[PDB]
Amino acid sequence: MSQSNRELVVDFLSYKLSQKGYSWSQFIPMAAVKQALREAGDEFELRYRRAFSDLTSQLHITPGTAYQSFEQVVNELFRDGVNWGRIVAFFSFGGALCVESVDKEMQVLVSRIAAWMATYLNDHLEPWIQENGGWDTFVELYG
Repeated sequence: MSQSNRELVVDFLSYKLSQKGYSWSQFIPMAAVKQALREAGDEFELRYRRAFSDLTSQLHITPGTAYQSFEQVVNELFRDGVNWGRIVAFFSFGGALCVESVDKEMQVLVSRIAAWMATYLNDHLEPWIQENGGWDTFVELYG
C-alpha cells in the first residue's frame, strides 16, 4: 500500500538522521521490512561511502526544486532497470539528501524529500517489487 511505503521511507530517513547525530523531528512497514532495510542501507554505505555527492550536485535541492527534478536524478540509479540493491541505493540516496539539507540549514526539505521518495517508490519501484515477490522476498533476501 501507498501508506506502508510512506511509513517505510520515514523510518529509514529517521533512522539515518538519528544514527548521524541529527534530529528526526522534521517529520510493507512490517517491523521486519524496516529492520532489514535499516541494515541493508548501513551495509551498502559500508562499501559506497561517497554519499551520492555528484547525484546530489546534479539535483542541487532548494525549496524551489520540483519533484520531477528529483525523479530525473533518481532515474539514474535505475538506468539498467530495478533490482534490490538499487532500491537500497535509492533509500540511501534519500538519506544522503536529507543529511545535506540539514547541513545547509534547510531542515524544511526533509519532509519534502520523504514525500517525494514515497511518491517515487509507489510509482516506479512497487511495480517491480510486486512482480518480484514483494517486501517479503526482500526480507527473505536481506536483513
